[PDB]
Amino acid sequence: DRKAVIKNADMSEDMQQDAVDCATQAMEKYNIEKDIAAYIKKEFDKKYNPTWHCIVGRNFGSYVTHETKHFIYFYLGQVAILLFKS
Amino acid sequence: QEDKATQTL
Repeated sequence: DRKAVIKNADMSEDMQQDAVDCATQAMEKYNIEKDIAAYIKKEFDKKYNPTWHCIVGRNFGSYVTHETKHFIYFYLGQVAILLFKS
Repeated sequence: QEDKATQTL
């Protein structure tokens, strides 16, 4: 169903794949961007320690400051997902 | 800590 494309990453392979699997699970459960984002954020806090932030949407730009090795920006279908730690 | 820009197309 949904094409996964990593646009920009400062993040290990395993964590990248986890971010995609996590977003895929979120999208199976939830349709609202904010709820998808909450699920990913909370899972990443739980597995990789706080504090994570997550943005999900079709139309946004951003300028954020992340901890090294804790950043990914990717598409699942037409939905863009920004996940990072600061 | 590093700075990153993203933009949907």
